[PDB]
Amino acid sequence: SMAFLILVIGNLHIPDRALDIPPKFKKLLSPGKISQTLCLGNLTDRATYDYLRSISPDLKIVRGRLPLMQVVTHGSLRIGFLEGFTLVSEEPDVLLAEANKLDVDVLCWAGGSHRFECFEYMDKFFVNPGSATGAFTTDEEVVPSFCLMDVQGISLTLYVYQLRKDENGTENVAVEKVTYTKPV
Amino acid sequence: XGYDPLGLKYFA
Repeated sequence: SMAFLILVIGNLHIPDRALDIPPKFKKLLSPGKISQTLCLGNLTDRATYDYLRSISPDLKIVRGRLPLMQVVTHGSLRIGFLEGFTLVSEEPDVLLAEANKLDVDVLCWAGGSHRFECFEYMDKFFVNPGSATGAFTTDEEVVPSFCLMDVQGISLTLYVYQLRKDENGTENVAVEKVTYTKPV
Repeated sequence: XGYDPLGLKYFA
C-alpha cells in the first residue's frame, strides 16, 4: 500500500512456447502487495489470466497487433510500456525517439531478445523485463525473469527477479536492484 | 541490510 509497486511481465507465450509462470515466481507474488500489473504481449491463457488478476487490482495487457501502448504516471515519473519487438538496446536512439513520442521518463519494452536489460540514456531509463516464462526466441538459453518497479517521487527502483540454474541443477530466484532518479 | 519488496533476500 504505502509503496507503489508495478509488476512488469512480458513475452509469456503461454501456451505456445511455455506452459506456466514458474511456481518459484508465483510463490513470491502474493495478493495485496502489487498495485498494478503490466503484461507486455498477448495473454490468451485463462489460468494465467485468472492468476494475474488475483495478484493486483489492475491488470493491463499491452499486445502484439486491446492497447498498443500504455502510459502510467506516479509521483513525477511518466512510464511508457509497449511491445516494441523491433526495438533493441543496440539502437538507443530509436528507443529514445519512442520515449519522446510518448513523453515518458521511463520506457519499458518487451524486445525480441527475451532477455532482461536496462540502461540509462539522455536522462531517461529503458527496461526490458525479459520473458517471465523464459520463452525461447525466434531471433545461451533464455532465462525466466520479471521486474518490479517501485516508484517513489522522482525515483524508480527496479527489482529484477531471475530464475537461474545452480551448478547442481537447482533453479533458484536471484534478485538485482537498479535505481533511476529523474534529473532536476 | 534491507529487503527487496517481496522479502526474498537482504541485499549484502
